[PDB]
Amino acid sequence: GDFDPNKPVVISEFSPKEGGLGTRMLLYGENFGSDISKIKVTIGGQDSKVVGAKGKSLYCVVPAKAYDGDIKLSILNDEGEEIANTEANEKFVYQKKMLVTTFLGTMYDGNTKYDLKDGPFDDCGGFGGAVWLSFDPKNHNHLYLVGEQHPTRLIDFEKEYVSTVYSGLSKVRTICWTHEADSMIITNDQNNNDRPNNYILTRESGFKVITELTKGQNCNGAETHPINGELYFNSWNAGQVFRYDFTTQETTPLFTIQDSGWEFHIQFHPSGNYAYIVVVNQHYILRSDYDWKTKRLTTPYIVCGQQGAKDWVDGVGKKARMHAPRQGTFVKNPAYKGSSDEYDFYFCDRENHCIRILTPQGRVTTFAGRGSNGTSGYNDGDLRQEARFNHPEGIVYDEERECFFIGDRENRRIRKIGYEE
Amino acid sequence: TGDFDPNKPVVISEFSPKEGGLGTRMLLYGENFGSDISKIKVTIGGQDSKVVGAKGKSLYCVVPAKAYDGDIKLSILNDEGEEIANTEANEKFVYQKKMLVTTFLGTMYDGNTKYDLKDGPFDDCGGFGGAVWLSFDPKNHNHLYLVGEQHPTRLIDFEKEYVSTVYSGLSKVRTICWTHEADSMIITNDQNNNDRPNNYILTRESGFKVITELTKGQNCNGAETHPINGELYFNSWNAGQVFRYDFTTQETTPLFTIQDSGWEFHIQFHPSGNYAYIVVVNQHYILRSDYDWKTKRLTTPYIVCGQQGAKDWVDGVGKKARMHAPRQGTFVKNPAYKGSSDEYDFYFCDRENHCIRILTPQGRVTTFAGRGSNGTSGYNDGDLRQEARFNHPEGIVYDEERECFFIGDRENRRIRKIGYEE
Ligand SMILES: [Cl-]
Ligand SMILES: [Cl-]
Repeated sequence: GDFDPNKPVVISEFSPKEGGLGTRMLLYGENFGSDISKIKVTIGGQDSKVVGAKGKSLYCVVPAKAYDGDIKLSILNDEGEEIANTEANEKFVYQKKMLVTTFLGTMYDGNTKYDLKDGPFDDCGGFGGAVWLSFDPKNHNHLYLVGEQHPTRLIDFEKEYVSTVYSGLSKVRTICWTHEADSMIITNDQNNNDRPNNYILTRESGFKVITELTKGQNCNGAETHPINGELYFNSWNAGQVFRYDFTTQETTPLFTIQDSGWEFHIQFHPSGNYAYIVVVNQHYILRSDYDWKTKRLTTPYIVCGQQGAKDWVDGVGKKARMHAPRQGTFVKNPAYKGSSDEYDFYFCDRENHCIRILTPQGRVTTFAGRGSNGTSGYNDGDLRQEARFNHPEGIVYDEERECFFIGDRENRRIRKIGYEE
Repeated sequence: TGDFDPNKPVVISEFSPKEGGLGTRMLLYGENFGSDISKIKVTIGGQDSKVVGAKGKSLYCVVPAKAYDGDIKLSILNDEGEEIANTEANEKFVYQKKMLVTTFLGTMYDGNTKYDLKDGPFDDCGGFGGAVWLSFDPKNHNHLYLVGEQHPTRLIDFEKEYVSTVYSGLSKVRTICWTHEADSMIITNDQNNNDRPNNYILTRESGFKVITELTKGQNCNGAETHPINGELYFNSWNAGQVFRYDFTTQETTPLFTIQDSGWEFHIQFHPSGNYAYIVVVNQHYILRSDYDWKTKRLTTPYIVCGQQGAKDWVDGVGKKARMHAPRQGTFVKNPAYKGSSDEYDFYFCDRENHCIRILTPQGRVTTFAGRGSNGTSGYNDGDLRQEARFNHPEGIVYDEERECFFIGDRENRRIRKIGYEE
């Protein structure tokens, strides 16, 4: 069918009635012509690419942001001017999905270069490192990050500004908070047993006065109990767990995990009933139940992965495989409402370039990454089909903003995972 | 064999199922339980668990309410009920909480035949004459208002745990709605004189106690404001006419007729304000009226569910579903609809079916609660579908902060609650 300029253009029906981004829509009607270049379809105020035209029908692809679902069609001349227009009587029903996007940071010269600077959200350069992410418990607009040899920085959502908190520490691994949040605990990984492993930054000083809390070699992270407030940290040498009491300033060695050279961090469940022990250099996770009577973590047991087996394998418990797991985050799952454990554990699998999910029952799945048929890279979009990370390290779930923030190391950016906006 | 031996140990070897909740029939395996049910005491999560069978090497018990910890203890007793042997299971039972119907407020006396109409604390406020429409104060989530037809407009104050009377005297109060700024409460009166008021305004400045007439009109079955643009929509039963009132110009515009004469209905807007449900109380069906954002008006309605004039109790899609005297509804955010155009379900009272129904955005009607205990009307708390009963439920509100439903259960003179086990 050829377009007739002296005849009206009409939409009789469209299908499917429902869908979202990338849905292949079929539009029935009259006098569309068969030249794709002279047809303009707008869905929800957004341009929709026409992929087929047969005079009485046309195919188009539902674009991103087409939320209103209002369908407009125009027939154009060679110069792109509208010569006929029509509108559908019914609106298309748009279902939003989750996407990986770039929240903060940028690189320039075809993503080969980046600048280390303070500045607004739109002009703050690139992040040297974001290995651990933590919100201020007293201010949900303040998101802190540590970057190993790179500075400790602040992402302020209220002012839309990125600033430097503290510079100079050789290898900052974690951030945790005292029960009253009057202090920030910064953990430094260094080989001298007479030099500090844990530092404190006080709130009253604007986190400018730094204090040595404990001394110790090769500490890969520290974490406070969310109810009783005591600090747990390690030493890589024998893979020993230490308990520090803030009131008595006493350190107690607890158990050893397994063998020498055990690089791990401890992450408590929000109830404080247990912690996951994430062994970064041995590619497996353990669970350590909390003894409320002794106010101590107890002998842990393997929950998933296999000690020393680097791979990407989804499955239950010991059948699962990972490669360099980093920070995790406890996420409230509405499907678990009423159960003993209402949370899933989402974590960065750094050398698998993806985000994994560990359920309370020990099942490991992949949430995001490894899209576009590869592993490492820099790609936004569909969580499993398109999205790619390059050594994701830090991660935090934002319950108020209903999204994830990820420290994507080689891409020098803070990535976001949330529903399209 | 199968008899308890006082000189041998009592132990638990295993139990099944490993998971369940309230009323789960558990099977315990072990040694030396005996076969006398009266001398066996099982405790699950610190709560007494009734033993229903005992065969020496096995027993049956029922998981009680509040057994959340799942720790299992067993004791063998003597004739006087004292513990003579004690054991414990190595594993904890995994308890999954469920929703229950409970009585939140109000009471009746003399075998639920009489009730007192009085102001008082939550524990001693008598019974409710009526709670046909429930509405939270948008500026104070501790203040829950109710209207009761011929009975007074009352306040349920969660902060003070007190029930008070706000206004008395109106013949048939149907609905409550609020001005966009919530400086005023709109109270709708159903009366036959066209020269007498249908809509009253209660100022916040007076604690919602001083009244003023807003509009005049006969047989109005309810009014509702647009949640974004703030204009008022109300009806007239006579021709089933919808009217639009603009607060700034004080101009009433007749909009559209639903169908035929004697159409008793209320209008309830979706939280987005993109559409409203038109609930036809005396014709047992619901319509949807899309909002035209350009003209700032509701438009020509279309049937969403139920069959005009066909009274019944039938779960189903669209016109295959049946109801009998639907009353107030409440929009509840469903986490399963995250990202979709409509994220809410519509829960409503089906007065003469004595239950709570759910209308999904796709037009499916199901039953949420009521009609338990092999009956329809009654007064029973517990399991939503197996035990719970209502008697002419009318008002309903979902409390997002307290994560529960509050229901105006007319003949039971109580405010019922639907929430998870606590
Ligand atoms: Cl892929
Ligand atoms: Cl039943």
